[PDB]
Amino acid sequence: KSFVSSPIVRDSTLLVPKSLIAKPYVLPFFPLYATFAQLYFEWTFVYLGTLVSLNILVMLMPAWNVKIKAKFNYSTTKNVNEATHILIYTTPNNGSDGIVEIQRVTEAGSLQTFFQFQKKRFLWHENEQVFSSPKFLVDESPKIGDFQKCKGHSGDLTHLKRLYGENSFDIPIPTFMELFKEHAVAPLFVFQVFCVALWLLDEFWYYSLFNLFMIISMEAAAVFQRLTALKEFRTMGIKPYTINVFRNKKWVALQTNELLPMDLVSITRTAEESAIPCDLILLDGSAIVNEAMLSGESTPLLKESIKLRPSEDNLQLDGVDKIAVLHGGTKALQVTPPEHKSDIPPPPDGGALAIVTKTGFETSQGSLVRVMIYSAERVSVDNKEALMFILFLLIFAVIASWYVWVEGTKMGRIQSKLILDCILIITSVVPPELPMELTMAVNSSLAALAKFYVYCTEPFRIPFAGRIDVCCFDKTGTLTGEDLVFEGLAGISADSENIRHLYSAAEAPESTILVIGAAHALVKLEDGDIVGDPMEKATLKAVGWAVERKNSNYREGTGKLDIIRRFQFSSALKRSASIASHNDALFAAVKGAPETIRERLSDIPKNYDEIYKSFTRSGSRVLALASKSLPKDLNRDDVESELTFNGFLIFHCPLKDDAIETIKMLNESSHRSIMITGDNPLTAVHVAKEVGIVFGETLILDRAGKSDDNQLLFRDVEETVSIPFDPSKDTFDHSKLFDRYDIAVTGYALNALEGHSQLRDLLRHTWVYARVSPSQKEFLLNTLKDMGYQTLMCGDGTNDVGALKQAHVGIALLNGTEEGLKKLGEQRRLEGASCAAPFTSKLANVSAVTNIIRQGRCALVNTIQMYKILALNCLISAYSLSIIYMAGVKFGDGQATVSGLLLSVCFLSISRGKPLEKLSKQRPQSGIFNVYIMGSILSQFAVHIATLVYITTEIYKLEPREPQVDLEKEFAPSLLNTGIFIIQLVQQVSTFAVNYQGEPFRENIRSNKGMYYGLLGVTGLALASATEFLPELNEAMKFVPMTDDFKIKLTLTLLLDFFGSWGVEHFFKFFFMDDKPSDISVQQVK
Repeated sequence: KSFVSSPIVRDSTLLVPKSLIAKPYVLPFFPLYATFAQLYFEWTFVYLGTLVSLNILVMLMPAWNVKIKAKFNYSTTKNVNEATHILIYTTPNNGSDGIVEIQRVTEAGSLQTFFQFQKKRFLWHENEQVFSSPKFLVDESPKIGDFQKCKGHSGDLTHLKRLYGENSFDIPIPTFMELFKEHAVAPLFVFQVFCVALWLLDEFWYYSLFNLFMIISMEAAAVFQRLTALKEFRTMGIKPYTINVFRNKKWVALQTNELLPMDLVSITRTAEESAIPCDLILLDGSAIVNEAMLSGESTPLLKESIKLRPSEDNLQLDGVDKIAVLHGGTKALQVTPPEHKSDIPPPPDGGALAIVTKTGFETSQGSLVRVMIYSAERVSVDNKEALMFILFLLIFAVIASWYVWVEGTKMGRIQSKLILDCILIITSVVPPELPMELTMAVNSSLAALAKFYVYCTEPFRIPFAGRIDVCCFDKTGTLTGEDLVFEGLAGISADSENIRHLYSAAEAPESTILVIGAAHALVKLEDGDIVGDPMEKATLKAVGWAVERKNSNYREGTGKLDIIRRFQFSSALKRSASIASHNDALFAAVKGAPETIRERLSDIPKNYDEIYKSFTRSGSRVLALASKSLPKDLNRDDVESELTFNGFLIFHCPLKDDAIETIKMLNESSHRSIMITGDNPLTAVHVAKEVGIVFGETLILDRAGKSDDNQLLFRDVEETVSIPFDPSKDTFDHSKLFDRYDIAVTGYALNALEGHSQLRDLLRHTWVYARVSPSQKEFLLNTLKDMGYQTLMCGDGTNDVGALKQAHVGIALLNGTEEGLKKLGEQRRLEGASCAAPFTSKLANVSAVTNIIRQGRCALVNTIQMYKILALNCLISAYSLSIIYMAGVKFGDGQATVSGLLLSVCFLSISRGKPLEKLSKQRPQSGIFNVYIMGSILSQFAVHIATLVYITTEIYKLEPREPQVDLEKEFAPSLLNTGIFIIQLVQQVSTFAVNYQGEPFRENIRSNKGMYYGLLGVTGLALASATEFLPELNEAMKFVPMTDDFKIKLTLTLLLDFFGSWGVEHFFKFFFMDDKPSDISVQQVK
């Protein structure tokens, strides 16, 4: 019948609305009301009370769960035309279930049934009888000829407008009332309002009023906090602006909204605070886009046309054909008009023609925004632990309420009013803010992080960051700042009597300087700027060349030079080549890694291999330069056929000034830090030894000989020792290899060992991985996760975006300056991004890792202390209320209100705290149920109940109460009320002061004054009340004057209970707080 085919949906059934008569909360209750009215025409009023309660609960139940709603309100049907609602069962990894409405409208004489789920359109395909999301031509089966033969949309495009929709983000911000209406129905708020209604029924007016006002204030604050974020998500959408669109074989200006797939557009220089409308593929022309917003890189790429590729044979691969794609949201710096004529007339503006591919939420940035908004997963997805913890307290509640009921029946009290006290106790045991504690902790931590420019895309990853066991770094862009300092040319001396002989500048032969000036990818814009790789800019400034607006680069003091044609640079077969021209003749230069350049030129120098390894061993990074004279548009293998050596480029990459200290702190903080990079092993080992990852000597695993025989050779950085190894036959020796050298593994040795039995034993002792392909990083992270070690990878992001999402927590360290961000913030205030990794840091410093780890640790430990404090306060309050209600006494209004205020004063201050700068070796354990929490809670509760029972025995000894007939609980001054109230108010503060978090994680209690002074003031008030130091206070609060002997017992008992609780909590914390670190985070070498 009816179905939905999409990766989001799992199952679906149609619905139809049911009349109000047949609803489950209207008809079945009228017979019960009639029976109650007949029986009525004391003990019967509780029956009407519970009947109204059950009715309102049945009426509120459909809003809590969606399946209950679908079963109550609607009845399932299997006819697609008649149904006016539909239910969607989501895939367990995408959002949650929901009910969505089916809409109908007639177009072109035929009705089209469509709805919208998670801002993802659907339609009704008559032949398949199944709702299906609209499918774009690019994804399923692209053909490169189809994009060329297209001539844009023509005619009346109403069906396309219905199928694809408007090309804009659609996030509606609801009004405050609409959001508060939903927040009110929530189970927590309903339970809290019911708890307040009970206190109203028990003749507590001011207490209930204050509590209700506080609840309403908290809900209003939460709604404002949600609305501000919903408004923040709106600014990511681009502002509509005019572009030219090809329709009806003529250029007409349409806004950004009225865009559809397979529509021709003309892109020009992007304006201020604007971006590219939607995902496009170039059809003709060129552009220099700036991917800083989507990719998070500074170097602006160079995009080329697709017209040159043949149309019939080739397919649109989105691989080698990635230079033609323009992602949405990026800015275009310079665009060039089409050179030759085509079937379509040239655009009125000098912009480049391009084809739209994806519109709306289905582009990359749109998909990311949708995933962030709807399919986001909240913290503590399981949520079973909080409910189990609440059931524990409810068991204790029932144990106390049974005794309350038995004693109330024994002392002659009325049962009709005693059931109300039983319900009060049971409902006062349960804390409402218990399950929603981790969310508030994570939100506070996210705010404190965003104060440090460390913005967070996915919040639930924060508790993962608290206890991380292995953190993986990257060499370039992360541990090395990209400000290269040119050192000097080398290897140009044919004699070369000295290996390390360097020519600074203005001394090499003209060939070397011509080559280093010709082969580069820089370009000057029409406005006038220099854009490119900063290493090339630094090199070009050091040698003294100058690039003009035209590709010609001259004025270097040696002549005039121009670039005729250039070749792209790729990771595979890595090198850059270009063909230039000099006033005498024409030549061709090439610049690439030395290992690949050596196998190209004919005349091999004698000191090549020696000098390359010598300069690579100590920090420096080398590049080779070669040229060939070319006599007078051709392929790439002819220009690079044979070459002539011209020298080396020696770049000394300096470390970030903040790397050594952060790595030292991470090493001494019970974390293991390993390096994963793509550079050659010598430079990687040198950087790892200078930073502090490897201490002693190091070994390098690599191929033995040029033959692909898969034989790995252990070899030191120098030629001092060489150990032969065989992956098929031999095996790793622990004492001979792992105990002494802390080896480093090359990607080739990791590939050849794929399938060995001791791979998982090898991956425990290595700290440095070099020459790993972007695919093997995912394998390494997956293996580290499989062994049971949580991972934290911090890299630049643009090179390996898929690897960051694999680790438990990933960070992308962008490039920026503190003064730049300060000026930007000042400009934004006067006026009033990576988006690819989970966590982003706008600043280039490395301390973001330490910052996020510390914040996660603090969030975890704050959650723990809030659990303990809430549970203990609830139990204490419950048992104090029980001890009171056993007899006829009860609190008044002023006493309970003052108790509430004096506890809220401490609740305010206890959230504040400043984390210690240095991390600690003790990692906090996650989970509610463990020896520490349960032991501490139960034993502190034992001490508190011992104190309470002793003082109650003493008070009953002082004044005896006799069983009276038909007692009614009423407030009158008596010794029992005084004693129990002072004990309650002192013991809650005692728990607040004992269960505060220790120094090692965040801070000591004494350091912060906001809590110290509050606790001292409340304890001073309580001690002046207990000792009768100010008779005006006792008289004003209705406290009976106590005997001289009883005050001593009260004061000493409280002062001893505090010490007992402190001692027990300190013992449990000293013995069961920190979990043991793993076997990999140890420090030892021989």
